[PDB]
Amino acid sequence: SKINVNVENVSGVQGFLFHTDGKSYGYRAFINGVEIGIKDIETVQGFQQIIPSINISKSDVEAIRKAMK
Amino acid sequence: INVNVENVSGVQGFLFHTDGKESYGYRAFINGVEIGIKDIETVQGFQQIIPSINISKSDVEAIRKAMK
Amino acid sequence: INVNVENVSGVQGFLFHTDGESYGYRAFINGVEIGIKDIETVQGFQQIIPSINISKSDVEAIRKAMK
Amino acid sequence: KINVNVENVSGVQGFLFHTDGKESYGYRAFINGVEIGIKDIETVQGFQQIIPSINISKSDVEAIRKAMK
Amino acid sequence: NVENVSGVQGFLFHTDGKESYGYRAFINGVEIGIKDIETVQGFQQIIPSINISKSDVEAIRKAMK
Amino acid sequence: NVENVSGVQGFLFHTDGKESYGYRAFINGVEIGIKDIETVQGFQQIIPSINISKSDVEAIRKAMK
Amino acid sequence: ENVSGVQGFLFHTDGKESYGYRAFINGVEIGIKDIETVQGFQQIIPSINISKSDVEAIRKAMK
Amino acid sequence: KINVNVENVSGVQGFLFHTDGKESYGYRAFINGVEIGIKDIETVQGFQQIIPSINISKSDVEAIRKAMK
Amino acid sequence: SKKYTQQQYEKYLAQPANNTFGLSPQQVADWFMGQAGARPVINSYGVNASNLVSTYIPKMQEYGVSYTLFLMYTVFEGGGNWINHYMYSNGLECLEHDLQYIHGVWETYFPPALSAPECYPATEDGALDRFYQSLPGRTWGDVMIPSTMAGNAWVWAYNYCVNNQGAAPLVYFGNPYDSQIDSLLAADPFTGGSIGDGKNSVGTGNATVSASSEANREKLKKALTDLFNNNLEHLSEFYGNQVLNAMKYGTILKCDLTDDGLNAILQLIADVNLQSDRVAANLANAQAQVGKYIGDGQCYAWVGWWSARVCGYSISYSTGDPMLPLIGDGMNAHSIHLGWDWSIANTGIVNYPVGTVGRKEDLRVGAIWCATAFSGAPFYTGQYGHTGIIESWSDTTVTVLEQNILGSPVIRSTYDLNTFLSTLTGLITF
Repeated sequence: SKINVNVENVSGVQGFLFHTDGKSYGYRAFINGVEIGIKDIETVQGFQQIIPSINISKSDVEAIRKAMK
Repeated sequence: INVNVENVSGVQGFLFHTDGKESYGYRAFINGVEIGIKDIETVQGFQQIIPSINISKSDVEAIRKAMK
Repeated sequence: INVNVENVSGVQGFLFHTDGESYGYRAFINGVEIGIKDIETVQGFQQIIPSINISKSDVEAIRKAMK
Repeated sequence: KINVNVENVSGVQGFLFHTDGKESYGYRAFINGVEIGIKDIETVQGFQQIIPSINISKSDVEAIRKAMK
Repeated sequence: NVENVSGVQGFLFHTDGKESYGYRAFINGVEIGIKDIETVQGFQQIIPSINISKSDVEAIRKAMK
Repeated sequence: NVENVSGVQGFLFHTDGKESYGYRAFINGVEIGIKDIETVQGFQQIIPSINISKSDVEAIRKAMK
Repeated sequence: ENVSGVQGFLFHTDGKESYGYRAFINGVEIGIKDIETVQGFQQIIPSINISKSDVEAIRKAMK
Repeated sequence: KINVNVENVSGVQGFLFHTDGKESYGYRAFINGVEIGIKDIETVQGFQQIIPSINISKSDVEAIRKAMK
Repeated sequence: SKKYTQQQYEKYLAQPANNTFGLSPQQVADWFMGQAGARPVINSYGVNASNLVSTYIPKMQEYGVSYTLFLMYTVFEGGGNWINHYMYSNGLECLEHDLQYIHGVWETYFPPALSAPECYPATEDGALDRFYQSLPGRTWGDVMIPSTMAGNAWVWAYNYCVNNQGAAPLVYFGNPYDSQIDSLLAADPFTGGSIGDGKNSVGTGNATVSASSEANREKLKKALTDLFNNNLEHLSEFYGNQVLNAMKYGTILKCDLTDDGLNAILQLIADVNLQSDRVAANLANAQAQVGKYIGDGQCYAWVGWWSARVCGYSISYSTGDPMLPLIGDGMNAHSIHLGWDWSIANTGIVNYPVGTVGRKEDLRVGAIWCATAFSGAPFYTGQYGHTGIIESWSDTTVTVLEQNILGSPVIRSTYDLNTFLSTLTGLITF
């Protein structure tokens, strides 16, 4: 009737990549409840394949830190 | 027809806004913590990982007690 | 088509009302019973949690099971 | 872009039970390990949308109680 | 906890051979004997109904405990 | 089929070679010997049936314990 | 927590020095002697290629 | 309405990481929260079938270690 | 069990359907609600009881199927629509397909039951095959007899069943004819016949060689991988990329995934993804092969020979010719579009699920056409459908070149355009 496809994750990584397009703290990411700063674009492109890349303004970053801790 | 995937984001919650006369803007619950969104960029960004639902200003007080 | 994400809303429960005396729209959100005042909140929550029908007489019994 | 939920997220684990035989106990249920009695048909039709409705004979009800608790 | 929607984990078991114990089931690690066919048909909608010979029943009890 | 509702974790094992031990199974970390073909056909509906040689059986026991 | 109750993989090498077919079943390393057991387990767990030199490193991670 | 579940039976949670820049550390991987170094291409090709292979620059490796621990 | 006499069973099956027993209005609808029985058909595909059934019954009357006998059979088993088979939008639509199936069975001949899955053939007390052939056309027996295996075994081979019984290798089943007659009386189906029918086809099709089956799960993975790969425009998205690249770590472990069950899933996936210079040179060479046996002598061989002459690859191993990559089914001629994979050379598509449609515009000479499991109207197919090539057509009639029609060879046959398109399940254009 209506087939369901249940997919299981394999990466063992829970989090997201965050940046701004305005006027910037560069590319930063939360990996398994730990905040880390990305230095190169290669790591950004690599992690984008496993975790989502979202946009967070510099003003809102402080509020996200409290919730992700 | 439908496919089911895992929450690889480590974020559990939702975004909430009003379309009525009196508005509190955009606010969201991130891992049981209530936070206020200031810019539209953060709204559009979070909408990709967590759902954006409509909650009236009058009902906000009741949701706070349940989400705590 | 229609890709769904598992355990994202962080909300476990349902919306309940009667079509018969009416108490209005009420909901159980993460084991906590709450009363909905506006139709906008009902339509919003219907997108994340299911909306079921419970008669006024049976409401008392559901409270004991959901606690 | 809207991030659709499955639902699947009712937070209710159990089933509705009744008998079509001679002696009837009406419609009864098990909601999160708690046994309950249903008075109106509206609640039956409502709960049928989230939990399954199965047939249990009056004689077998006693045995199911021990397993469900 | 944190599985399916019926809140029932198990199966229905019977034998079609010579010498029958009727219909029996394992519900949440607890072995129960079914008395009526209505309960069998009802439970078949939520849990699977499999065939187990009378001789093998003893071995399944030790594994399901 | 719904196999997650069965409450049974394991597999059926047999050999097609010269020396045979018949049909045996691992049910919830417990090794059990199947006597009748009815139990084999019944369990095949809930748990998978795989091929293990008599020589390798000893090694699988240590891992499944 | 999973159906079949087996978590692991089958591993072997196509290079010069071979250790045959070996497998990790529920965090326990076991050595396969016959090809019947290999073909049987391939139906439930995946069969991957690991070089003899790298086997030592995988043991520490799988423990 | 039947359901087809694609679940991870491999018992391995992680990813393969390497750099394409000037200074290279070769192929390395994170298997079940344990960091391991791959010596041969055969192991890389084998693991690529069960776990994803992503790009991480040498400069960013230090930050990933803290988050994966 | 055998609660009735041999004469009574014969009289019950001799009943035309047709015959509603004079219980056509409310009385049969009121019984359907209480006997439940019909509980899964009442809940799923929601119908508004007696009043909605009074809108459902004329559809059965339009298809010339007994209102009483259809509702009784719906109570006999349920579910998984209405009777047997797998899936199909609505209850009224779901009912029409079931009636369309009976049309492709009540006139088509199928060899009688006497048990086949799980050993031991039932020793008869010859008369069953004589009785099935004795029955003329659109009778209740012509619908029941080929479908119900357990019924025929307890009526025509009762002596064997009582002496045995019996678990998995022997007789485990009961008598569905007893259960049907007991519930039908709860109308007189024996006395009605004696105090119908007196009226006027034989089945077509076979199955290809098929090296099947070792791993069905491998076919299920590709079908889902290609489904998302073809629908990559919606993802291109973080969650969408995770759904597209979901197939890497295995395995989709399904114990009950049978050959019939896999095909149903594979055809469900197909109906979602779906919605001349090369032919012209070999066409002159193919027309000379008419009247001659090309296979094998089967429908797949003539299709295989024609495809190998145009594209390069064949279907039947006897044509041989290199084989096409088998991605599904396989065994049946419904369909070859639907397995084989013609992306390797050139494909048409035009997959027609359950009901209907036909599509006269999607012809294109000379495409490989597939016919439904049970036609019945032009070819009278059974289990595995029919296949051939289109030669020419008019807005009235269609000329086709096909092989195994009641024993081959390659014959040029003209059929009604509307009647032929009704039989169609899919086309493959070059």
